[PDB]
Amino acid sequence: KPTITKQELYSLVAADTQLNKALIERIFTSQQKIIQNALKHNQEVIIPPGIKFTVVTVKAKPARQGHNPATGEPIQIKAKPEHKAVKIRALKPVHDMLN
Amino acid sequence: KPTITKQELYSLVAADTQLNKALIERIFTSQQKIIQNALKHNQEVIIPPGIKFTVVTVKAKPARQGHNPATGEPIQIKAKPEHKAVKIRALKPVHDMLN
Amino acid sequence: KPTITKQELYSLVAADTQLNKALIERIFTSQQKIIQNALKHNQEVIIPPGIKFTVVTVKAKPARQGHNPATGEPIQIKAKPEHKAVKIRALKPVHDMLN
Amino acid sequence: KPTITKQELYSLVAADTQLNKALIERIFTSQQKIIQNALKHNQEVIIPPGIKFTVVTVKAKPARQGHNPATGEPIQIKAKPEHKAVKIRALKPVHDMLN
Repeated sequence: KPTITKQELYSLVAADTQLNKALIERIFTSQQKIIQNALKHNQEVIIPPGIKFTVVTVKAKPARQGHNPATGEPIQIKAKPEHKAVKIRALKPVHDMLN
Repeated sequence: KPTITKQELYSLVAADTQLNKALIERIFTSQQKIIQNALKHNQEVIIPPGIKFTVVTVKAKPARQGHNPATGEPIQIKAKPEHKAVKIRALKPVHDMLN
Repeated sequence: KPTITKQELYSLVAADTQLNKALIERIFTSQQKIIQNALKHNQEVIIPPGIKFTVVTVKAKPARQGHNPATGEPIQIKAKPEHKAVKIRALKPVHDMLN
Repeated sequence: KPTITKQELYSLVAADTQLNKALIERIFTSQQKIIQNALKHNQEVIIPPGIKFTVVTVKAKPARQGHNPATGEPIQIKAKPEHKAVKIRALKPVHDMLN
């Protein structure tokens, strides 16, 4: 099929490695806790197959007022305060996967 | 009754003051030019029945995408350049006309 | 297909409601922030179609030592400290969906 | 040389002390029974070359699933009942035999 789902990936890894799928799932899944905990402390993380997680600051977006052009009625956008966001970047092994 | 236009206001003031409409208009035009000249010289002006004219500097604001809140229609709110604006404010004699 | 993915669900809702898929995605996705923020403060959350999120305490599991029965070599399990966990429960509308 | 068995120890002590092996065994058996009786009366005992015998109460521990860490094989670690146990501890004269 065009898309390998996470569950399909766990079965493929299980077959390739001759390991129980539950163990494979546990392993790839244990990464989430490490990554989320690290990013909450502004600690970056590199995971296989070569992806870097960082935290970036998103600048605040002020509130705006406008109008529906067809009806004339006012519309509003609330201010969006500055906040942290997760960024991921492919490292060289992923960038070069097609070679 | 329909909205009182500027032309109807001239006629109603002429009738109340026993002056010709043409004279009333000349007097309001004089007032208009005197307000405009004050604002252009960064000077504030208060007119009866209680309205304050000021000039303010408006900071730039970026474009943001809004929506018709009833329908989900996307509505662009264009960016707003930094600029000088005429601002009017109702003073208490105007605010209280309905009491 | 046997499984409707999240993305497939967004397209189905978009067609049914005659709304842009990006808007549908934004709506169903905005729930995550509300739920995660609430649960981190031990605030429970009920979301459509009728699912209740709560926080439960998992009791600590002590460290254990054992042995591989075939080789005799020691194996160890680290202690797992008591922690909070997310619980979800179906409410009556979901429980009754097949009726 | 091979591990010194209890039987070889008797022979080596007999030779070192110029006593018959049968007498040496009777003496070690007396010591065994005296240690056992002390422990059964909740009494601690120290023997040369420096080993302390105590009785402890061991709290119950639940079953937990382990793994062969090299292969991923699941290995059950059975629950452990609350019980009384004989515990031996090497005192410094034993710990230091290699210095």
